[PDB]
Amino acid sequence: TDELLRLAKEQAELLKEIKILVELIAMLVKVIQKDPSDEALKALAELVRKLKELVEDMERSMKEQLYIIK
Amino acid sequence: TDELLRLAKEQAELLKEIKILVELIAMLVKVIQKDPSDEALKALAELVRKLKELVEDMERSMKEQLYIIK
Amino acid sequence: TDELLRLAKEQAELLKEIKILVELIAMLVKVIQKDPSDEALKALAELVRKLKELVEDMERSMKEQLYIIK
Amino acid sequence: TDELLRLAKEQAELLKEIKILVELIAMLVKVIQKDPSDEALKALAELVRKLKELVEDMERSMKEQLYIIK
Amino acid sequence: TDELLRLAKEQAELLKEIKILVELIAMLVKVIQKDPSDEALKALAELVRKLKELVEDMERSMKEQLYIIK
Amino acid sequence: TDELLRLAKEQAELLKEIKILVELIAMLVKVIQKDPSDEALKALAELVRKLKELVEDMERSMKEQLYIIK
Amino acid sequence: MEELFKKHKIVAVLRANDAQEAREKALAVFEGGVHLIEITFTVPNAAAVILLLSFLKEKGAIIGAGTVTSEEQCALAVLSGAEFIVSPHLDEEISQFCKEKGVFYMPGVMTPTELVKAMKLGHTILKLFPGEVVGPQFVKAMKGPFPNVKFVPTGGVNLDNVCEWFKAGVLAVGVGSALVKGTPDEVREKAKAFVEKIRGC
Amino acid sequence: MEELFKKHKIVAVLRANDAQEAREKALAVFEGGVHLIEITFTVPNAAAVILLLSFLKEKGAIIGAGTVTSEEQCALAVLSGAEFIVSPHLDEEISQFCKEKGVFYMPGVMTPTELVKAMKLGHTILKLFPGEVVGPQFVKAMKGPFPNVKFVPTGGVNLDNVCEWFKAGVLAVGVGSALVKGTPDEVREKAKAFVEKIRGC
Amino acid sequence: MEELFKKHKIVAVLRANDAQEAREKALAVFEGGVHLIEITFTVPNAAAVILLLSFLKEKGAIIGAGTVTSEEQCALAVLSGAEFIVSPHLDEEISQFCKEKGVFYMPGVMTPTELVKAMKLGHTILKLFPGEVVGPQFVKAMKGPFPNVKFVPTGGVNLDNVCEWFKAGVLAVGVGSALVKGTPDEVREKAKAFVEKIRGC
Ligand code: NA
Ligand code: NA
Ligand code: NA
Repeated sequence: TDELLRLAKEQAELLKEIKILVELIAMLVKVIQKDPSDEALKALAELVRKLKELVEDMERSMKEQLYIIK
Repeated sequence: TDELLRLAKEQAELLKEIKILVELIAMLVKVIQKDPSDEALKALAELVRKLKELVEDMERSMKEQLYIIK
Repeated sequence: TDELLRLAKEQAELLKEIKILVELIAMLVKVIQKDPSDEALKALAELVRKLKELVEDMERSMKEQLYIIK
Repeated sequence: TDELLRLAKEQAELLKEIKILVELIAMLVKVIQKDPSDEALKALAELVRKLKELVEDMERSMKEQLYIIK
Repeated sequence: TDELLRLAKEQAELLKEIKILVELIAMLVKVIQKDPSDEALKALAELVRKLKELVEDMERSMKEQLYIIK
Repeated sequence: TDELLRLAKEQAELLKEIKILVELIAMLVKVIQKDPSDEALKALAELVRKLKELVEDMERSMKEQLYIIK
Repeated sequence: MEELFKKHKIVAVLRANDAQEAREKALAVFEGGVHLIEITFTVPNAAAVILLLSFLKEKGAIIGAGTVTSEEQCALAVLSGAEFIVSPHLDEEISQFCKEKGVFYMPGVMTPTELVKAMKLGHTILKLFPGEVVGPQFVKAMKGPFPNVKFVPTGGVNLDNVCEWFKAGVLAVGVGSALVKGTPDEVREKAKAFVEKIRGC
Repeated sequence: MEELFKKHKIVAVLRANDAQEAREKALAVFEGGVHLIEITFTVPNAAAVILLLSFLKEKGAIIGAGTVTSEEQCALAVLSGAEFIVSPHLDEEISQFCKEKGVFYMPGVMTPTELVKAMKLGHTILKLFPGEVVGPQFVKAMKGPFPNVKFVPTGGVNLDNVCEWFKAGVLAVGVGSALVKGTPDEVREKAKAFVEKIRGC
Repeated sequence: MEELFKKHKIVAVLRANDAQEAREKALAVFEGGVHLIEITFTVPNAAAVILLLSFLKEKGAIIGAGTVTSEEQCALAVLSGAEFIVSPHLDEEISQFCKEKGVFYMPGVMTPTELVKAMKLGHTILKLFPGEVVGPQFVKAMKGPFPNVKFVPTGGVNLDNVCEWFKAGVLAVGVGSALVKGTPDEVREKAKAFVEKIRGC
């Protein structure tokens, strides 16, 4: 019953991180649409890689909570 | 508990959607890096807008899930 | 419950008093509308002062009743 | 005992409205004492009519509460 | 378990008084070190007398609380 | 609860220590009044400092005891 | 709301020793072109004054209540018929129990911390009081970080410095002792002077 | 205590780098005619100075503690014998814990919002700090909406501008660096000058 | 942090209408000699600007975020690599939740009550905004009761009045419109002039 709230807090943390990172990716895309550059695209690639890592972490935590509720 | 597992089902569906969309965004960013185009950047903007909506859906479902557990 | 119903009796007595006083005030206002005078206005002022006192008494009794029911 | 508390809340609402209106009537009576006028007496009549309506509403709500508490 | 808790309240009050008075005694001692005087020594003696009284009060309260706790 | 009686025992020990130290401070103050000296004032400062330390210890013990009771 | 202040650009703040002076000067101010009038609750029997000015309300005036520092004074002022409420400070309860009423509430700020607390409660038009302590430079300095906030400065607004306040970018000005002092016919000329001066800044 | 402020009309705010200098200047400013003195809790070992100045208390002086930012400091200053407590800010905890102690507390305000918050806690005499940033225009402006509040301005009160502050309608003034800088005989002459000019205008 | 403000003694607050002008002006300011720069969260896509100026960090620049009025903005600014966070107001929740991350937060105060609240929250370096409303008189007057607090004034700092602010005893000054307006080479010349003046006085 306490692992459940632990995983819920873990998920809330991850989701806040993911939403902030999506905001930053959107801003960087708006900036690139006007002034294109290679450093901006490399930074966008790094941000997308971090987003993939965060999504995998979220997915692991959600599968563990689904197992616990089972 | 049935409400709770239905919320878990909804959340898992949303997470799979988000993971597919992030994969597509990463591929499109690589394609833009190698050959830049403006329609590619417009499509990237569209995909990021979709991603924002999906994150919002996930977050407004997780509030309900937590409130029902609380 | 006898505390509660005694406070209800108190409030009912006060409400009858207040309604009678309001009717007398309305009558005196009509009499002043047709024939104004200074003694009539002093009597109106005294009636309004007594009405304020009655309202305060009712309020105390009602808040004590609400405290007890809580 | 919750249908009792909703009435104990509607009655406090009505009582606060009545206490505000009585203060307004007292102020208007003072103003009329200092400088008598006809429009002031028409407004005072309107205010007393409103006060009568509020007292009737109060008594209706309190009789409903008395019937439930019985 | 209520007498125990009010005894704890009383002891906490006395402890705060003792802490404050010890701070004042330390300050006065340092002031006396820098520039000695006889009125300062009389005041220091009075403060130490007060401190002894407060310690006695603390102990006669703690004996009661130890009597009740068993 | 033996935790609570252990805390009472430790408080009694600290209170006896503080009582002895306050008594020695009173004696030293009288000796300094009668025939002033500077080394006596340095010793008085040291005694007041260790008294402050003991008061802090008593404080941090009574906080835990109040924590456990309430 | 926004548009009444934006159109009339002047609000009269009535201080008075009694209610008959307040009513005569509200009439004289409305007879000079000032259609926004505020009766402060330092005037004795002020809700009565607001109640007995409904004829002006039918002629085109907007009457409101000032110096409100309680939730019962807001109830009394809305009962009497006030269309807007004003405070010389910021209160969270006078604001949360006014949002529900649906009444326009304009609180008063002097620092940007109070400004942010008022913005967090939904307030976009703020009263700047006392305006002569901070000056138009406070309004110009708030433009950068807080570009959506509009100010109605109250305190120390004269004919000489009323154009400076509109150059700084205020929405309207609340004028007090420079309108409503003197005999009720000198006020009728002060109001005309102010109204024409504000249309020549 | 309001009677004492109204009678003596000057409070010497005393900051020093030592306790002996504090005692010297307190005696020197008492010789000039200043019966109200405040020892700031920024002077090293200030409760000791308040405790040792009782010989002046028997002569007719009123000693209090300033720059109090804690409840423990209020306890220590009341133990040491202080008659009043002063703060440069407003604190609700210090106020509600000094109200039960029955001790006089004079918080410090700068804004009408802080002013209304202090009034809601029962404070009628407020300290206006820093007084040289707002000026006597702040007091003239506060007169209108808040007629029952008295101010004791502190900060930048000189011989020149003290009659301005008193025309603005302050209850008393708190004088610091203009009064207590120098040797313990310059301070006596400065206190004499201040008292003479305050009773003059 | 304390050492960087003490060393560089000037922060460039940067407001712009778009992101490209922001990046151009940040580069120009760094060329002029200013190593501390703040991008206000009023510039469109400001976290992107903070992220894309990471090349200057290796040259020796310190980049921070200003006008942060939310916790989400603090998160978004720390993500893109802001060294410090600045706010035109004091917010208790931003402090609570920025102290758990270890990020340097500099809130803005205007009155001693806000100052004591920030001190109770742990803040020893404060932002003084709007600086032109309070003047160096505020900084000199706060030395007495609060010796340990150091101020960074923001608001109407010029080439003329910067030596006044530094005589009053401030760590650094945040310069806005006087510094960052004009074409990006006039901005470099202005930065040179400001650095030379600050090292002169
Ligand atoms: Na209301
Ligand atoms: Na106290
Ligand atoms: Na953060």
